[PDB]
Amino acid sequence: VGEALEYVNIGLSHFLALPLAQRISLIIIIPFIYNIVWQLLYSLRKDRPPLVFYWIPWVGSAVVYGMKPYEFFEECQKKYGDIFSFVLLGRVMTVYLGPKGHEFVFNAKLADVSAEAAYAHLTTPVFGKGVIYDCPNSRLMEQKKFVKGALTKEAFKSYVPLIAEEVYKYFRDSKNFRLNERTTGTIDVMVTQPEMTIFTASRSLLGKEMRAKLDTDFAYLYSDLDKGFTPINFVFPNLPLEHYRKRDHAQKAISGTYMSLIKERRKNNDIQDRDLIDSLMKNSTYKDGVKMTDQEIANLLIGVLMGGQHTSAATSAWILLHLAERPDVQQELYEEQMRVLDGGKKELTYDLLQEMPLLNQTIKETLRMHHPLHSLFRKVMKDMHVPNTSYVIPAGYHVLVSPGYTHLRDEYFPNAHQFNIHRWNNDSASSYSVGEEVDYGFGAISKGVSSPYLPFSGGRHRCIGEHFAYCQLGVLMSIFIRTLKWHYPEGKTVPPPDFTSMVTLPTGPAKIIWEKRNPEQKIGGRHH
Ligand code: HEM
Ligand SMILES: OC(Cn1cncn1)(Cn1cncn1)c1ccc(F)cc1F
Repeated sequence: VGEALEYVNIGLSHFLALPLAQRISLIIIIPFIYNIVWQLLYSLRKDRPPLVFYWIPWVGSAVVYGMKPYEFFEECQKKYGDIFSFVLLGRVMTVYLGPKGHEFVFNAKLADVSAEAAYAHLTTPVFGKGVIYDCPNSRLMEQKKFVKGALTKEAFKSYVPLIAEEVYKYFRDSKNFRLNERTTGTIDVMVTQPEMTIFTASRSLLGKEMRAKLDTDFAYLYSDLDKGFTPINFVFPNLPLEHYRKRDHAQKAISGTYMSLIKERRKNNDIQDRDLIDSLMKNSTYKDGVKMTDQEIANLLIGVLMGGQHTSAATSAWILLHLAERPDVQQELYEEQMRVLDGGKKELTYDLLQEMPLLNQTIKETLRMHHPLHSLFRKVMKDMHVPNTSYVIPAGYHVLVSPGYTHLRDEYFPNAHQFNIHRWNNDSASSYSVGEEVDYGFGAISKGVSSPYLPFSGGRHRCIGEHFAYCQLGVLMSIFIRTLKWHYPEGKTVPPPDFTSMVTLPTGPAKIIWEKRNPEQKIGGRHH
C-alpha cells in the first residue's frame, strides 16, 4: 500500500547513489530501451505511416540514408510501400515515393508545409539575410519573379555568344586544356566543370566586371563560400570554427563587391539591360511597395548563382562522363552540330540551340539519371491527411519527396539504368505542362505535378533556372562536341554518385582523356 510508495522513494534514493560507472551505463541503456519500446508502440498506430526501425536514438537511419538514399528508398518501398517514415538526426522524415508523392508535397497547400522552415538554417548563412528562405513565401515568389525577368529569350540570345566566348577562353588558357599548345590531355571533370560553370554563369548573369574579378584572388572567396554549402550545416549551422568564419567572411566580401558595383552603376546612371544586376536594379520592388535593399539584391545574386553553380556543374560533369564511354553518341551529336551549324560555318545562336534535339535530349537524359538533388524537403506545419489512406502526418514532421528516385524506376522509364538519349525522341523539351496552368507569383507553370520526369520540381517552389541551365549546358556541350573527342582511361567507367554532398555530384577523381578533333585548330585572342 503506502509501504510500496516508500520503496519507490527508497529506490530513487538508491538510484542516485549508484557508482557513476553504472550510472553512465544506465543513462545509455535507458534511452536505448525506451527508444525500442516507443517504436514498437508506435507501430500500433494505424494513422501513422510505417516507421523504419532504428537502433540508435536521435541518429535514426541517417547513416544509410546519407550514404545510399535511393537504395534505402527501394528497400523501404519493398517492405512498406510508397509511404513510410524514418528518423534522421532528431527529425522524423515522411517519404512519399512516386508521382502521387510529387502531388502530395509539391502541390501541398501553403499553410500545410514550409520549405523555408526546412532550408533556412542551411542557406541563410551562405547567401545572406532577407532573401530566398530568410523571408516569407510571398517574398520568395516575387524574388523569383525578379530573377525570371533577366531570364528571357532575348536575354538568352545575348548570353549565348558570351558563354561561348568563355568556353573558348577556357579551352585556350586553362592549364587543363591549352588547346593551342596541346592536342590531347587528361582532366578531372570535377575540376574543369565547376570552373567552366562559374566563368560562364558569372560573365552572363553578373557581367564583365564580376567575371573579371574571378581572374584574381577574389576567386578564393567563392571557394570559401562554397564550403558553407554543406549538409553539415543542417545539423551544425554555426560552430565556432574557421570553416564557418571564412564562409561568413566570404559572404560579406562577395556581397560587398556586388553592392559596390550596384551603387557605382546607380551613381553613374549606368543601368542598362546587360545582366541580372541591371535587371534587379530596375526591377526589385515588391507588390506592397517595399524595395529590396542593395544587401538583399546582392544576397539574392549569391543564392541564385551558387545554386545554379552546383546543379549545372554537376550536370555537365555527368554528361561528359556518360559520353566518355559512348563514342557512338558523341558521333551522333557531332553530326547534328555539322548539319545545324552548316559544317561549323554558322555561329551558334540561341535559336540554333533549339534546333539541336539530340544535344538537348542528352541533357534531358543526364538529368533523368542524375537529378542533382536526390531529396526535397518541406516541414509539415499542420496535420496532413494522406488521401485514400488513414495516415495522418502530424505537424513537426518533415515530408520528403524524391523525383530522382522515380527517374530510375523501370516502370516509368524502361531500362532506367541505361543511358539512352533516344528515349526522348520527338520529346526533347526540357519539360512542359501537359495541361492546366497556375501562377504563384513568378509566371504560369504546370498545375499538375504528376509527371514521373520532374528534375525541376513543380508547384510554388519550382525551378526558374531551367532555361538558363539548358542554354549554358547547351552552348558548353555544343563546343565540347565540335572541338573534342574524349574517352576513359583504361578500365575506368562512370563513377557512382557522391550522395553525401549538397548536390549528388560524381565520386572523384573522375578523369577523362580528351583529344582535339582538329589538332591544328587555333583559338584566337590575347593571353600572357
Ligand atoms: C540542371 C540544372 C538545375 C536543376 C536540375 C535544378 C533543380 C531545381 C529543383 C528540383 C528545384 C526545386 C527545389 C524544391 O522543390 O525544394 C529548384 C528550385 C530553384 N532553382 Fe533550380 N535547378 C537547376 C538550375 C538552376 C539555375 C541555373 C538557377 C538560376 C540561374 C536555379 C535557380 C532556382 C531557383 C531561384 C529555385 C526556387 C527555389 C524555391 O522556390 O524554393 N536553378 N531547382
Ligand atoms: O534548391 C536549392 C537549395 N537546395 C535544396 N536542396 C539542396 N540544395 C538548390 N538549387 C536548385 N536549383 C538550383 N539550386 C536552391 C534554390 C534556390 C536558390 F536560389 C539557391 C539554392 F541553393
